[PDB]
Amino acid sequence: LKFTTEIHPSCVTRQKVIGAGEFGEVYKGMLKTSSGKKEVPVAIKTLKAGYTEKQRVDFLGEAGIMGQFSHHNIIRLEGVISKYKPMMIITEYMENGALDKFLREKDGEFSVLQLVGMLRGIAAGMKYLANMNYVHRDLAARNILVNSNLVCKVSDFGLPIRWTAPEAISYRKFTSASDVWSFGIVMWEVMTYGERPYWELSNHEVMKAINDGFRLPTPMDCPSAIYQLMMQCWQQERARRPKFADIVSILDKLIRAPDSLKTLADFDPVSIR
Ligand SMILES: Cc1cccc(Cl)c1NC(=O)c1cnc(Nc2cccc(C(=O)NCC(C)(C)CN)c2)s1
Repeated sequence: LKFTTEIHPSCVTRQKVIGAGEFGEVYKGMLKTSSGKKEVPVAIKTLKAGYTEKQRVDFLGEAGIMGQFSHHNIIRLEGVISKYKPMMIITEYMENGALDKFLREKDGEFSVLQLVGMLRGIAAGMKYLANMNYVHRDLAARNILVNSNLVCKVSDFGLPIRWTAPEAISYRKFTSASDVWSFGIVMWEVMTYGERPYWELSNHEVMKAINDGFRLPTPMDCPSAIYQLMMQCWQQERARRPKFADIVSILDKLIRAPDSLKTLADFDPVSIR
């Protein structure tokens, strides 16, 4: 297993709170590295006093998982503070935060090519994860982070019906192929600027629609090839779904011949006459 750096508390400064929970908080801060020669912005997640053994195992387990990975589209672990309390996980700082929230605050502002490029990055991260024999099980735009350069990184590895493939819902059969289903939902989240999958439907109503063969309709301004790809991610029979390598390849081919993205899937209308 790859080595997780134990960071000395004197090397970490917390500057601003960016989120809080029952278990602890997430801060923006700075990390001194390379034995004082380098300083980088970081995110810092804490586990505050009173945490249980299960909470510790999950908390440091996520750091141990993250530390195994070295990929452009996976959040980088700087290290952990475990010898002192409160314990901390320290990652690179992603300036634009969670992808779903980011897109909802930037509705309509990106090009189709930019959105497809975000999906290519997420797909490359997922291909890496799956190849490393990791199943994410909770892939959703809320677990993707975005930096100032619009690079998207798979970010939350702690482990939600409407992102989950039918065989994972009904049989707990979580695999890379059920992650591919989830990726298809993420494609829809991105192309809609963070719409809620299935809108007002309840979890039971989503299960009803999907098992009857219903699938999410096309986003507005969505290339036909992109809608076709997310539909293939939602094949009921998992063996018929693309592998992440197929997804990355298809997205690459579309980006390299961008006029291919100008053929749009029909956005089915509300009658205004
Ligand atoms: C530290 C850590 C441990 C385990 C797992 C992970 Cl993924 C992390 N790292 C992080 O959670 C984060 C890394 N980068 C983050 N950036 C972030 C998250 C949420 C909000 C913002 C942010 O600054 N958003 C802009 C707004 C609009 C909220 C104004 N500040 C930025 S959060």
